[PDB]
Amino acid sequence: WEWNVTWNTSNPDFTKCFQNTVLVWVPCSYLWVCFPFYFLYLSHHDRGYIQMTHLNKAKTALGFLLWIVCWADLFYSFWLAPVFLVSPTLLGITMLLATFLIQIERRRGVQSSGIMLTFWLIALLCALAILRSKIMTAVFRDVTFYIYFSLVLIQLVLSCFSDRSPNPCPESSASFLSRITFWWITGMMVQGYRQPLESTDLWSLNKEDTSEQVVPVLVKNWKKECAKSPSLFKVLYKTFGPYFLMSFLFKAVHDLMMFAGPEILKLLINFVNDKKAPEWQGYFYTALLFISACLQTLVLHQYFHICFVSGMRIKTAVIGAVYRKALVITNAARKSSTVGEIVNLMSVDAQRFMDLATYINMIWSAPLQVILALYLLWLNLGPSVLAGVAVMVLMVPLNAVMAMKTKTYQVAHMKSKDNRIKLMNEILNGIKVLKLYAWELAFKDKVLAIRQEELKVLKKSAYLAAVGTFTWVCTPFLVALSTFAVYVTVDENNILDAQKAFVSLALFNILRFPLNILPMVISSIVQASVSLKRLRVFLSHEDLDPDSIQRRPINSITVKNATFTWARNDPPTLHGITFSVPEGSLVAVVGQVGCGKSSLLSALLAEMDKVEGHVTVKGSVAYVPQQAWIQNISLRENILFGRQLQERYYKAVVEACALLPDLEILPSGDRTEIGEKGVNLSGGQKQRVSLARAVYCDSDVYLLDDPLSAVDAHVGKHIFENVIGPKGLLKNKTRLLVTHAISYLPQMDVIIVMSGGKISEMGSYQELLARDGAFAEFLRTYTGQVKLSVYWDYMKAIGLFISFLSIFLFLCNHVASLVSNYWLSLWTDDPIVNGTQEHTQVRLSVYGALGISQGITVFGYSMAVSIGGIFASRRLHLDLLHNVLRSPISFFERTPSGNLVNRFSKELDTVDSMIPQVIKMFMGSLFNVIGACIIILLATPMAAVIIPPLGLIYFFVQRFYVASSRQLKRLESVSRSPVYSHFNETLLGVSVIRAFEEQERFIRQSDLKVDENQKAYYPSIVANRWLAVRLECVGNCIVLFASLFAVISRHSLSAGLVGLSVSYSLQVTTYLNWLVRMSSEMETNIVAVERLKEYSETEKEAPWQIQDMAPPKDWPQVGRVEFRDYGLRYDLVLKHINVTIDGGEKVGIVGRTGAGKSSLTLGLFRIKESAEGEIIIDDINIAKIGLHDLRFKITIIPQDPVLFSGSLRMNLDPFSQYSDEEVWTSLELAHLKGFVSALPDKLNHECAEGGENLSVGQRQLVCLARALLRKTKILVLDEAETDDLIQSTIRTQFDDCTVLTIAHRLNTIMDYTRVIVLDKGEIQEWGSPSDLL
Ligand SMILES: CC[C@]1(O)C[C@@H]2CN(CCc3c([nH]c4ccccc34)[C@@](C(=O)OC)(c3cc4c(cc3OC)N(C=O)[C@H]3[C@@](O)(C(=O)OC)[C@H](OC(C)=O)[C@]5(CC)C=CCN6CC[C@]43[C@@H]65)C2)C1
Ligand SMILES: CC[C@]1(O)C[C@@H]2CN(CCc3c([nH]c4ccccc34)[C@@](C(=O)OC)(c3cc4c(cc3OC)N(C=O)[C@H]3[C@@](O)(C(=O)OC)[C@H](OC(C)=O)[C@]5(CC)C=CCN6CC[C@]43[C@@H]65)C2)C1
Ligand SMILES: N[C@@H](CCC(=O)N[C@@H](CS)C(=O)NCC(=O)O)C(=O)O
Repeated sequence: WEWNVTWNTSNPDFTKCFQNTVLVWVPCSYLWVCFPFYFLYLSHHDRGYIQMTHLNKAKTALGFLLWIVCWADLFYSFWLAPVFLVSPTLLGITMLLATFLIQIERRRGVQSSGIMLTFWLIALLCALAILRSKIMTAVFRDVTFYIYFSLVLIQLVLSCFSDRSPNPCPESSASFLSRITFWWITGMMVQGYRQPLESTDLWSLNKEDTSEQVVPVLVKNWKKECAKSPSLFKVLYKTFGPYFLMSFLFKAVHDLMMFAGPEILKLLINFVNDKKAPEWQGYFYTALLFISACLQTLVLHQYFHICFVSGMRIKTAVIGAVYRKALVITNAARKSSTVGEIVNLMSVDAQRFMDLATYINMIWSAPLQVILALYLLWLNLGPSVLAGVAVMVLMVPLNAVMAMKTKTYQVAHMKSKDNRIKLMNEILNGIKVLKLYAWELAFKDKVLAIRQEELKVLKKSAYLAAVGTFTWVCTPFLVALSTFAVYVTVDENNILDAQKAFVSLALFNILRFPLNILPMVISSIVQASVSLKRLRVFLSHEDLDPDSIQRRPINSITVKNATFTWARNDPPTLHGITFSVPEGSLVAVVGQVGCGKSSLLSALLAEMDKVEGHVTVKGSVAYVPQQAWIQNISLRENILFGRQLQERYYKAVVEACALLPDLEILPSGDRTEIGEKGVNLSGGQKQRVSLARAVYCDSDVYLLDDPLSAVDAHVGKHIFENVIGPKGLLKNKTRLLVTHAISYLPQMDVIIVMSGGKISEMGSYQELLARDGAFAEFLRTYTGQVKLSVYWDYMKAIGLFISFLSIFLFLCNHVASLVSNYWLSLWTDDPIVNGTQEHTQVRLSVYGALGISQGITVFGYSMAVSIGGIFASRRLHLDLLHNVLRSPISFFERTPSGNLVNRFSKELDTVDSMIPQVIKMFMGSLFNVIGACIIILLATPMAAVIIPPLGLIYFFVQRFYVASSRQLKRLESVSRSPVYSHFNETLLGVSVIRAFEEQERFIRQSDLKVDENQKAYYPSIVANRWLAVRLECVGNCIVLFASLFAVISRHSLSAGLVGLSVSYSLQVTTYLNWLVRMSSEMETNIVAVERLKEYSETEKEAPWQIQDMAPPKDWPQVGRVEFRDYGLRYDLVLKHINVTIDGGEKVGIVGRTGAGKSSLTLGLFRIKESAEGEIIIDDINIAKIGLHDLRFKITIIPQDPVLFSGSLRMNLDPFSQYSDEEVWTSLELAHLKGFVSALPDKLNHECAEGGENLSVGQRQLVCLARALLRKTKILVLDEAETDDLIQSTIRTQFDDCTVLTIAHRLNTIMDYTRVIVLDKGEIQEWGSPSDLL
């Protein structure tokens, strides 16, 4: 090895000894170090054995022949040089290891072998180098090498094809090349462009990615850890750590390869410096740069794939284990953890684990990258690098402090947003009463105040985000300027050549990311630490005793000397209970409140903690809980409960529970979506469903914990007759019922009466009555791409001046960056005379000036984008609120309240906290690309020939990525919510699930939902990897072309220009993809703006204030109402209405369901526009008057009074227009002075959502107080205990005012003269009740 023939000569030939030693030791050596390690994977991971195919044999036969040929050399050598013995033997032996390896790979079922392929690629390159040398030298030993090379080439070609296998995910069947360069998802991207993607188009999860695979492994490892009485981290890295080990390896390789880049750039700069260097050296350097960049791309995205897959495995396993634990944990643990905390364990903790696994390897990669970059910068610049290190040491803690303060601001913003969302939910749930009361402006002002607090904290967060963008963008320049200034100023002979400038710039750009992610990674580790503590606490919770009850398959229920607890430390709730319930007997638990009736049924289900005794419940148990648990599935599936539908049995169960009227009122019948999310049901209906579900399940033992609490007396008696009674559906079933109603007690076979959780003289009804003891005492007790129009809409919401100022500032920022780097290039070209550079302080001053301009302009554009985002969020929230409050009631009835809430929640978030940062990221990911391309084209104009082709590539790739990514993302977005929702359901009805033994069915359902979520999430991240690989190699193909054109025209190019072009190309690589990912984020984020502005063109209500035809104060002077040919369409509910209500004349409206009674009040308040009608109050038409005016001059007491959160005074007078004396007088006149004076907060009593603290009677009297305080001449009443009080109060002082009354009860309407009867909208009778009869 000497430099004359290998590097100095125009023919780069390797020496003969080098050829025969190192070029042969490289490939053989690769297989020798990998072979042992590869058994780990081959053994731990198995997939069967592949059959005998021609391909596998072809490879094995060529491996045999190749070994022979290599040993044939040893034979000829045996037939002087020491290398002519060891090298052929070694090659033969490693070849024998290669053929054995494909053999064992066949045995272990691997279709594509990364090792064999790479190994053959390295062998091929080594053979190619020797081949070229041997063909340039020119029989004896050469022909053996030609045979070796041809066989190696054919072996390499064979190794690319995938062998036979031993809507699935194509990742498995994918070849090694298809796996490293993600190609099995190309079909998904093309399909997503051509057709919309649905959940039916998504591939089935990998068998190792499925919940049924990952969750049991974690559960087993947790069981092992808990048996060794517990570290959840130990379990986590014992279960997923093995798989994550490869990411660590890939992470290291990427770090080394990414530092190779600046070294090769240094070599290229040195090559351009000397004009006597052979050109092949420059082509070798650019090939090395291209190869290292492409390798770094591959290993990096393989590392990312491993990290993301491991994060999935962790999230799925954690979710499954949490679900199973919740299915097994005891009542004390559930009481400790509430409900939202457990769902938080299922959502935020598992998501934190996944997001952490994405970047946790940085906790070591970032320090190692920093150390390596600092050492290379030292090698370049001496001790002058300490200035840049000092700048970094200043900036990184600054970034951490700003991140902590941003977290504080986000906590405050979340609190204020939750307040706003609560207020908006109460506004939407009660918008009818708001519009009827003309209260839209007051609640608008309330929401605006909450949003003002939210916008203040958002503005502070925006200031912080702008400073953070400034620091992140301008820290590389600060480091470069500090190190360059110190370098040139400490020593006059410190020459700043291109080698010491642009290589150092590349090193600073390498340093930029790790420094910025290290604080974030440490914060993520701390958050994952607290989340891991929460998960470990939940998974260490006490498990319920499964055998607490004997659960004997088919004296039916046996309890002897059994005492139960609700907690180990807590005293017993049921002391010394004994009773035997025979098969097919009706037993009623009897007691007072807090006696221990429900505790008995909980104890029979192994929900109580049994401190002593023996319970032997025989056969299946159907539990009807006191608090009805309703699944969000349809009512039919609620009753079925995952059971085969039997039409006769179902249709016998539904009416026996008297569920037929409930089915009739509900829109879709039994297919209606009952539950919290769907249609809400009354308590009695929920008890009916629960009882119907229990009856359909057809158990032998029934535990009915007060099934008839909320059903009415007639409905309850009917239910008992057809279901629970001896002549009902459950005649032969053992029914244990908890009741406090005597009506059905004589029909009960056995009455278990207890007191204070103790058995107290149980027996039959007649015998217990005869005994005259405790029972007698008890009885005596009583699509396409988002349009540019919405981008322009967001730009206008920001403000055209702010948006265009930010665009100008960003353009100035990158112009300054480009000019600063060009100035550095000119600086590096400064000649050396007398050992120094003449122009240093001028160059340094201009570099610093350009950097200061860049910094102030970066701060400027970050400020402009951040502030414009605040402005846009304010404008969009105001417009959305105004449009919502102006839209008619029909709009709220039509549109589900879910999407209306999803406009003020999430969508505002996307607009205010996400869109500005995505805009900032896109601007950079775009102008970094533009500046790099401009620099490359200006330095090497010929590089314009590769801009079109690669650009075309970019186009197509971007297209497919975008056209699929959003779809995948939206699929992911629709899959995450059900899982937690399901968990919530499982947390609410865990007692029901345990009693019905449906734990496995719900575990499978949770596995399904998670698997659907992961089936949406996996294609998304693999899409990210696909886009990256393609466009990063595209950017790396440019790096190649930029360096190649630099070496082609090196004689007319300076070293500074070459270094500049190559450095800028090195980074355009890390951005062409981020440019697309950010374009996709823009497309998927601007839709939020589109959904915010969608109620802007819908039909709105008539103007609230006309101000041209406004009425005079006291417009209803007497309140003379006249319906002149009124017609209202909800075809016409109201028709031919010609009635006249005189001023101060009491008038009521009677009619059956389906008449226009209520719709008539909607006519008075103009809720629905008059299809044909001229309602006139006194001498003024209603339709001409603005809405607010009439809504203020007419008052209405609706069916269910809606009390809004806040003080009582804000309920009575939201505008605070009426004085305190008027409020006090009205409250006293409303029979409420005694109660209202009782609250410690006086008039400022904080009533919760809907006035839950207040009683129904009180809320009704508060609504009456509102109407009384209004002091208007026209009042409407909507009637459904306190009825005597509200009726007397409406009859007390409102005799002066004209009162319309719609009552479903004839008793009250009889008092009012002039009754109007509505048959089907027509006026059936118009006269006084005396003329009625
Ligand atoms: C409110 C502060 C905030 O939270 C910080 C910051 C940005 N957040 C929004 C959240 C977010 C981040 N990534 C995302 C990718 C897609 C969608 C959202 C995000 C990011 C993150 O990873 O969070 C975990 C992040 C971003 C960049 C970043 C380092 C960084 O995390 C340490 N880089 C600086 O170090 C920039 C970058 O150019 C770089 O590193 O250049 C050397 C980076 O490109 C590469 C090759 O990585 C990237 C990535 C999108 C590409 C385009 C240009 N832009 C500029 C910023 C940068 C980014 C968190 C907001
Ligand atoms: C694959 C799709 C996508 O890439 C995922 C997801 C969103 N992306 C858009 C890219 C993006 C992200 N951040 C940004 C910040 C500015 C500009 C762009 C982005 C984010 C990211 O940082 O990527 C690296 C991200 C976002 C949120 C997120 C977790 C998350 O990534 C870990 N949340 C969970 O923590 C949400 C959040 O509300 C929350 O805490 O919810 C309980 C979160 O609030 C906090 C305190 O963090 C935040 C952050 C801005 C606040 C406002 C409301 N929104 C809702 C989503 C959330 C975010 C990437 C699209
Ligand atoms: N050079 C960086 C590259 C990491 C990188 O690409 N940056 C972020 C993006 S901010 C990332 O990890 N991307 C993951 C993704 O594709 O979501 C390293 O040291 O790994």
